[PDB]
Amino acid sequence: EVQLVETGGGLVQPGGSLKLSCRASGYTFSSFAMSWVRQAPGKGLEWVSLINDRGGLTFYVDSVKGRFTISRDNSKNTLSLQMHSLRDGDTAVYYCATGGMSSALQSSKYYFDFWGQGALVTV
Amino acid sequence: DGFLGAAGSTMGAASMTLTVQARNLLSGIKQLQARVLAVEHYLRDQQLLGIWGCSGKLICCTNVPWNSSWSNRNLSEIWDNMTWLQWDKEISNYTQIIYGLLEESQNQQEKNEQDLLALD
Amino acid sequence: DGFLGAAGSTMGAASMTLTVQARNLLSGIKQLQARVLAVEHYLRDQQLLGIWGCSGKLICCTNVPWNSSWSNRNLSEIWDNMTWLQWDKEISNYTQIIYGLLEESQNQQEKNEQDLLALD
Amino acid sequence: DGFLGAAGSTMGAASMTLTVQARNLLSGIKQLQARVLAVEHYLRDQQLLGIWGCSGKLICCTNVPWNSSWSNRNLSEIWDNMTWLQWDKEISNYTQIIYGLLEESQNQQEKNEQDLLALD
Amino acid sequence: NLWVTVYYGVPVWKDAETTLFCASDHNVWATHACVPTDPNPQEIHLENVTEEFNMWKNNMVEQMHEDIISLWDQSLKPCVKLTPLCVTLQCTNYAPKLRSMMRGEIKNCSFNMTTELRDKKQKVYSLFYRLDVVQINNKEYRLINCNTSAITQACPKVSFEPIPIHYCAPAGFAILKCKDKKFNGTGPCQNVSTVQCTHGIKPVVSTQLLLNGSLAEEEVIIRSENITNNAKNILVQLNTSVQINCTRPSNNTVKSIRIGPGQAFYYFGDVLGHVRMAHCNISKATWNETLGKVVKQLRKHFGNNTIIRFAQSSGGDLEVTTHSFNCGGEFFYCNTSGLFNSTWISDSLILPCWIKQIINMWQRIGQAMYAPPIQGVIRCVSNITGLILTRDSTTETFRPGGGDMRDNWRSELYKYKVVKIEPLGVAPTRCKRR
Amino acid sequence: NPQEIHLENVTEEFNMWKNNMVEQMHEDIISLWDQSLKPCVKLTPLCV
Amino acid sequence: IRSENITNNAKNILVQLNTSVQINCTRPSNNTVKSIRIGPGQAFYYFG
Ligand SMILES: *[C@@H]1O[C@H](CO)[C@@H](O[C@@H]2O[C@H](CO)[C@@H](O[C@@H]3O[C@H](CO)[C@@H](O)[C@H](O[C@H]4O[C@H](CO)[C@@H](O)[C@H](O)[C@@H]4O)[C@@H]3O)[C@H](O)[C@H]2NC(C)=O)[C@H](O)[C@H]1NC(C)=O
Ligand SMILES: *[C@@H]1O[C@H](CO)[C@@H](O)[C@H](O)[C@H]1NC(C)=O
Ligand SMILES: *[C@@H]1O[C@H](CO)[C@@H](O)[C@H](O)[C@H]1NC(C)=O
Ligand SMILES: *[C@@H]1O[C@H](CO)[C@@H](O)[C@H](O)[C@H]1NC(C)=O
Ligand SMILES: *[C@@H]1O[C@H](CO)[C@@H](O)[C@H](O)[C@H]1NC(C)=O
Ligand SMILES: *[C@@H]1O[C@H](CO)[C@@H](O)[C@H](O)[C@H]1NC(C)=O
Ligand SMILES: *[C@@H]1O[C@H](CO)[C@@H](O)[C@H](O)[C@H]1NC(C)=O
Ligand SMILES: *[C@@H]1O[C@H](CO)[C@@H](O)[C@H](O)[C@H]1NC(C)=O
Ligand SMILES: *[C@@H]1O[C@H](CO)[C@@H](O)[C@H](O)[C@H]1NC(C)=O
Ligand SMILES: *[C@@H]1O[C@H](CO)[C@@H](O)[C@H](O)[C@H]1NC(C)=O
Ligand SMILES: *[C@@H]1O[C@H](CO)[C@@H](O)[C@H](O)[C@H]1NC(C)=O
Ligand SMILES: *[C@@H]1O[C@H](CO)[C@@H](O)[C@H](O)[C@H]1NC(C)=O
Ligand SMILES: *[C@@H]1O[C@H](CO)[C@@H](O)[C@H](O)[C@H]1NC(C)=O
Ligand SMILES: *[C@@H]1O[C@H](CO)[C@@H](O)[C@H](O)[C@H]1NC(C)=O
Ligand SMILES: *[C@@H]1O[C@H](CO)[C@@H](O)[C@H](O)[C@H]1NC(C)=O
Ligand SMILES: *[C@@H]1O[C@H](CO)[C@@H](O)[C@H](O)[C@H]1NC(C)=O
Ligand SMILES: *[C@@H]1O[C@H](CO)[C@@H](O)[C@H](O)[C@H]1NC(C)=O
Ligand SMILES: *[C@@H]1O[C@H](CO)[C@@H](O)[C@H](O)[C@H]1NC(C)=O
Ligand SMILES: *[C@@H]1O[C@H](CO)[C@@H](O)[C@H](O)[C@H]1NC(C)=O
Ligand SMILES: *[C@@H]1O[C@H](CO)[C@@H](O)[C@H](O)[C@H]1NC(C)=O
Ligand SMILES: *[C@@H]1O[C@H](CO)[C@@H](O)[C@H](O)[C@H]1NC(C)=O
Ligand SMILES: *[C@@H]1O[C@H](CO)[C@@H](O)[C@H](O)[C@H]1NC(C)=O
Ligand SMILES: *[C@@H]1O[C@H](CO)[C@@H](O)[C@H](O)[C@H]1NC(C)=O
Repeated sequence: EVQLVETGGGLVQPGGSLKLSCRASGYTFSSFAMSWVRQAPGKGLEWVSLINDRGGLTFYVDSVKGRFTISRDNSKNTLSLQMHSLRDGDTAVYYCATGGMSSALQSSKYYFDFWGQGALVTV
Repeated sequence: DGFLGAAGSTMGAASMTLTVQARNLLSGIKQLQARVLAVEHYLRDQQLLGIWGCSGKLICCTNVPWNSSWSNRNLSEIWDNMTWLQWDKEISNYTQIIYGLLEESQNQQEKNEQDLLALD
Repeated sequence: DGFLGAAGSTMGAASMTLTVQARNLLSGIKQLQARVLAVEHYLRDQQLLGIWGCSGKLICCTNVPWNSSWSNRNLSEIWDNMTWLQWDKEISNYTQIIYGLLEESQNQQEKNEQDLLALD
Repeated sequence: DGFLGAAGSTMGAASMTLTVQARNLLSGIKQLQARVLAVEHYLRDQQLLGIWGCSGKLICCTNVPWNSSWSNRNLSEIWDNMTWLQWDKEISNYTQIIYGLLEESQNQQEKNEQDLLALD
Repeated sequence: NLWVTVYYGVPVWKDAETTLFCASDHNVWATHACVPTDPNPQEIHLENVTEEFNMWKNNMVEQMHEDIISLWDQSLKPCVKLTPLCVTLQCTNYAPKLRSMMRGEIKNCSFNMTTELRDKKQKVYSLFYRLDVVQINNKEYRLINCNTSAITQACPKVSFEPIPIHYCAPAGFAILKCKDKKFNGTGPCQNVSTVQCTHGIKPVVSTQLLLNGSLAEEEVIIRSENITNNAKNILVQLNTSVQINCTRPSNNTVKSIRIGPGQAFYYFGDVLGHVRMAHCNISKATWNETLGKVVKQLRKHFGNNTIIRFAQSSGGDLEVTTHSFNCGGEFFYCNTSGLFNSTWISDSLILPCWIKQIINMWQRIGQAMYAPPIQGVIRCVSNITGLILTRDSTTETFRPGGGDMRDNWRSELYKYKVVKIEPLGVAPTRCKRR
Repeated sequence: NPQEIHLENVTEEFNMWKNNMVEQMHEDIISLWDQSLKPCVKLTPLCV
Repeated sequence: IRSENITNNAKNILVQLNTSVQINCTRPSNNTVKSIRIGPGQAFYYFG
């Protein structure tokens, strides 16, 4: 019953920007941390960004520390990612996932529990 | 200078002697009652600072932004052209709001630190 | 919520309002004696926190491991399926041991920091 | 050991039990007056430590250098061949100077930190 | 895996006893040593909290008792001390031709008494009630107080009208209010709510029938420490009030004389009209219905095949054998035997009352009080809000009992408990101090 | 050697008619007077 | 033997013994006590 639905963009050129968004259903949104995982068309998986359940602590992979902003709205059950510059090497499918962190009073996670289907971002 | 010597000094100069006033807060049933009340008020001020994340500090910076409506004066007019007695009057109607904002921002900071420390 | 409004809330929810209870601890010889005793007990609790390395904090993490025998419940049962009133009863027989362990670990931490700072 | 058990111990050994003495400071009008006075003196000592930048600490290092004239003994003679009762007598004539220096160095540290945090 | 985390501000508490302070918005129970009340006091409902209450072990009752004793003694202390009244009185009947009650109840007593100067005595004629005067053997009599205690004359300027007093917790403590409809008096409460202070409680002094108290919300509630043990009192809280109309119809006058350099004595004067018996009326149908409700609820603890009988008091003096109250500043003692004479098997009632001026309150011996007479006709209207009953085969006989004033305050304080906040505790979390 | 610290550029408003120090001084004098007279001979025998 | 000053004859000497000496004190007479009332709540006790 858990579902994450990507509503992303399309093709942009280097120097522009693109905002991705995911809608969540089937679980309490505010109870889980969420993250973005990137997969280039011909490559494997890599982690890009992590946001905690309250949207107060954010972490990024070094390659995007100065380019991407991750935010969430717990009343809308919406996760979003604002990506700047978008170079040729950033073409990939961007997946939302639930898991990756737990807010001290919850049991340990350190894994991605649920996955969406992925938005395709091209350059 | 001595106790309250800076009362007529500007805020940016008066802040240099905060210790002088701080040390003068602790230094016959009616007199015993007055002493107990003074102790309770001292502790209430220390508790209020403690719940803001400002413990052993006389000058403490916070993460609450200034909302301008409280006072829209230039920073140099407040610190160089005002005394603390005047400033205490200009914003006397906003101190409860600021105190509430400080308490909330400290609660958020403590919860975020507790969660941040859990990342093995 | 208001004072003790969270008494029936779960521990993981009740901890959100610690400030509300903290602010209500300070807010005719018999009455003066009661006030002096209340002040002494407040200070004893603050001293006890101070000797553990938890000064201006409402939530404070320590380096004492949980020994399981004190309580072997799952973390999610304690924080989501228990109130603080019940928890205070389950471990009422172990608080002296935990307090002693916290005092010892703080003594070790302070001595190690004092020695660490000496490395020119 | 127990309360004041370390009184005859050397300084480098006696410092191991600071908590033991710290916990014994808080633990009929004349008796009520004595209790209020004891509370005021406890708070005066805590305030004095607070204005030096030493809040929740029993051992606190500072940036005031030792001027030698206060005591020109070798470090190992002070810590291994002296008790705290003797040391309290050797430098009983210099504690006001040291306290003033500590207060000034804390004022300088707090102002420098306030300015350092402003570098956007 | 898990580490100890310290939390301060934890919403937990322990049972505790402490000193509560007075709060209230001349008068014996309204002194200046009381904190003005909060015009908008707070109440915080506690969801999912089931605290255990015990009205019979509630330390608030002893403090309230001591505070009332202290206020009473403080108010009576700075007043005239009537040691000169321990003299021989020469008394005759006030109204030798009376053919009604009060015949022989009021005596016209002559005595000397001192004056402003120590070298001269006066001659004073005054009236006393029979209950205040005992024969020595126109007959010689003395006041009852000269047997055990000198009397302090109450200051005529200090009212005895009950004024509600609120009790407030000191910092660090909280008061929990049961709010459980049909509360047993002991046991868990499902509607526990935290309050800053209690409701106002009137320090009403009475025996046998509780006056101007709180009513039950759903039904008559019968509470006792132990029902089986016949030595315990039973407090019956009614869900309706019964209106009581008490009066002293005589148009009494007050005279006064000087007795010393700055002291004056007030005494009963003449009667500007007929001498009449003090009395009090209770509606008959209302009382019968109320008593029927009490028996209906009382049967639940004894059985539905029993006989519940009511009878008047047995031994003791008028402090415990009769109903007593302060009406208009006068002290009335009423027979009540017409209220408790019935057997219960599965338009206006008039009670005579006597007036007594020599008072020994709080069941103390050695500290007598003299109530000055009040000029004029006295009438008051009171509410019966509860009864005190004692136990005395399938037939059970109940009597008014009473006399211990703490029983008159538990009926109001039964819903409050004092707890101490201990806002410090530990819990395991996945959080290490680096 | 009591201290006095002059306050430069301070203009406080005073009101001698609403000064609570007067009532305390009055009560303190009454208290001292009564305390001193209390432990003394009470001459009630002179009302002759 | 302890004193503030032995030379000064105005000071007292306190001698603390290392053994106790047993003292047997008595009032052998079989004394009675009588009492009378003297006022409204007062009574005086006297040798009978
Ligand atoms: C239970 O509560 C009822 C009230 O609900 C209470 O009855 C009331 O008692 C008071 C005090 O006895 C009555 O107040 C008096 O009313 C008469 C009216 O003629 C006044 O003359 C009285 O005057 C006194 O107070 C004045 C204050 O200014 C003085 O100037 C004057 O000299 C007197 O000292 C006084 O105001 C009140 O009228 C009754 N209420 C009714 C409806 O009768 C009852 O007593 C309570 N129960 C018990 C056991 O106390
Ligand atoms: C008072 O005013 C003078 C003149 O403007 C100024 O120099 C001084 O710093 C002010 N403050 C004090 C404390 O004198
Ligand atoms: C500033 O205060 C006003 C009310 O005085 C409020 O409406 C506004 O939202 C505040 N601004 C911010 C940024 O909080
Ligand atoms: C009380 O119980 C209800 C029902 O389980 C729950 O929703 C609520 O959070 C609990 N706590 C409080 C304070 O109501
Ligand atoms: C846990 O507590 C028991 C006693 O209750 C003790 O024997 C044991 O050593 C403790 N474990 C640790 C790791 O300290
Ligand atoms: C006292 O002196 C002895 C002998 O030098 C030494 O061993 C001991 O540590 C000293 N201190 C105490 C507290 O006994
Ligand atoms: C040491 O103290 C003396 C006075 O006792 C003073 O003259 C000297 O300057 C001090 N030294 C330092 C480095 O402050
Ligand atoms: C009052 O004193 C006089 C003294 O001569 C005495 O004769 C008289 O009988 C006394 N009155 C009473 C009522 O005893
Ligand atoms: C006087 O007091 C005694 C007890 O002290 C009592 O027995 C006696 O009955 C009293 N006198 C009268 C007339 O009641
Ligand atoms: C307790 O409170 C609830 C909610 O107000 C109410 O429905 C229930 O009847 C109360 N319990 C009693 C015994 O009155
Ligand atoms: C009082 O309780 C009785 C039951 O004993 C009930 O019949 C009556 O209606 C109640 N009165 C009110 C006003 O609720
Ligand atoms: C209250 O209920 C309990 C049932 O646990 C009962 O034993 C007790 O006697 C009751 N109290 C009264 C006063 O009836
Ligand atoms: C109540 O009184 C009876 C009297 O016989 C006694 O047996 C019973 O134990 C008492 N109740 C309690 C709880 O002690
Ligand atoms: C009582 O008598 C006085 C005499 O002056 C009169 O004024 C008053 O009205 C009378 N009161 C009654 C109730 O008769
Ligand atoms: C008491 O009797 C005397 C007898 O002469 C009389 O004068 C006096 O008026 C009577 N007392 C009263 C109150 O009438
Ligand atoms: C008591 O007096 C009121 C009016 O004040 C009246 O309505 C009521 O019926 C009276 N009751 C009795 C029993 O006299
Ligand atoms: C009135 O009293 C009689 C007993 O004298 C009783 O049988 C009857 O039920 C009572 N009426 C009511 C309404 O209780
Ligand atoms: C009450 O009156 C009855 C007569 O109806 C009498 O037998 C009883 O002794 C009286 N009780 C008191 C306490 O005076
Ligand atoms: C007595 O009861 C009536 C309701 O019948 C109520 O209106 C009145 O206020 C009550 N009196 C007191 C003093 O509580
Ligand atoms: C105690 O000993 C000292 C020796 O220093 C001596 O002077 C003093 O008098 C002695 N005290 C007594 C009471 O003998
Ligand atoms: C003891 O008393 C003698 C008396 O002559 C005096 O000379 C001596 O100084 C006293 N001792 C001290 C220590 O003062
Ligand atoms: C003293 O005399 C009384 C007289 O009753 C007697 O009981 C008592 O034993 C006597 N005691 C001695 C010691 O003779
Ligand atoms: C004192 O002397 C009188 C003389 O009659 C005698 O009766 C009395 O008993 C004596 N006192 C005692 C205590 O015997």
